[PDB]
Amino acid sequence: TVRATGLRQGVGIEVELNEIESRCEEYPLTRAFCQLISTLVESSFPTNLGAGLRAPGFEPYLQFLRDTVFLRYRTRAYRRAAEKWEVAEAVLDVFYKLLKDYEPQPEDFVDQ
Amino acid sequence: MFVARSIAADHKDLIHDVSFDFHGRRMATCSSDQSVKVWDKSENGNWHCTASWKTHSGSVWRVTWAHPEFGQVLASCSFDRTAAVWEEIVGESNDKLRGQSHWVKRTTLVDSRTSVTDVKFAPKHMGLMLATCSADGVVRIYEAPDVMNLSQWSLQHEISCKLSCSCISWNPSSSRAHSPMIAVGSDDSSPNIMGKVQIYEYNENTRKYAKAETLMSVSDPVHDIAFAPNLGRSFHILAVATKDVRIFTMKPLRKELSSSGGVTKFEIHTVAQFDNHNSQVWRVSWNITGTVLASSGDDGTVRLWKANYMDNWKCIGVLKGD
Repeated sequence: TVRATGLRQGVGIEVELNEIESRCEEYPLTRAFCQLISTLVESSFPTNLGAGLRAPGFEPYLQFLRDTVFLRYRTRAYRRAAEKWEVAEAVLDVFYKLLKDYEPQPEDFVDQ
Repeated sequence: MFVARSIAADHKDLIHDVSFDFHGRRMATCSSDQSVKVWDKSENGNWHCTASWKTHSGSVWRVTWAHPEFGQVLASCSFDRTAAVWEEIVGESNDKLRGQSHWVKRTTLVDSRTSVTDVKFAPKHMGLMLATCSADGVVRIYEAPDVMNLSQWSLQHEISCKLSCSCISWNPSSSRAHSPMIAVGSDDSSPNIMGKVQIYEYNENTRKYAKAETLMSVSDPVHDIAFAPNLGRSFHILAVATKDVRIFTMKPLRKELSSSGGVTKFEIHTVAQFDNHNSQVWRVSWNITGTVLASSGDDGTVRLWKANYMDNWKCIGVLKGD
């Protein structure tokens, strides 16, 4: 969630997805991470998430799920043809939950 | 024809303030002689000194009554940097001590670093709260958590005005649509400081008073300020005593739902400015309905001001002491 200017080799789930799971053609870690996020969003949504380390909010997780998982799911190789759809279901469940409980407030339209 | 009545106050020095009780049957006076006196109105309409005591180690600047729901409570503030709270013990002191003894000092508030220039109880619907302002440029708000134990007062809020504070006024509005508000005046003589009246609003989200407004048109030293009682108006009225009498209306602008923690913005209008004292104005006080303003000044007069049905304010009476 914190990008320091100078490390070109990221450690974490985004590299494991792109280097390990993509070579195995199986995505169990990415689905289990989407399931963790889906359960955490349903039980507690923290407004001050990342306060003091970065700008507060959920945006880095949303960018990973949107740009790295969802927008790329079709371009990936899959050993099991069914797992293509298991990955799509797992990310779309998170997006549905995030939009279900969201109501537009006047504060959302002001840059804090 | 207003009849002036002299009361032999028997103060040994200048009287700085006079405060009536909620029923207008008692008055408290405070002086440079370091004393507070209480006076009771008899059935014949005469005033009698029923208590007199030394309260402070310096000039007593203001005296205020609490609302009678909290019992018979007085607060005084002083040049000695303190505010003191006093309770009247209504009981059978055996018929030999009718002179001085039924007022008990319950606490002394000592957090102020310089002269405590004004002291005001909050509106009763906020509980037993006491605001003090000091020339150190801080307003302090205390609360008595137990009305049966007036010895304990907790400092709830500290408001930095960044100007020497001279006077305070609670907004008396019981409307739940209005957050609690305090106006603070400054006697700072510096001509470079514009905005000597500051309005603070209690922000529930932050649990702090935040500066809502500054009356930039008030550049002259402020000697007294008073919010008018709000009997069903959708706007507030503030009187300001300075080189002239000023009356401001403050209409809350509807919170656009987009500022998730802002202070209320006000549409502020000067509805009256009266130079008829031709001198500094020292005190301003509203009638119980918030429709008539009284002012006093160096001209040795008390003036009465009232709006007509077209919101045009006029002087409706002048009282002069003989």
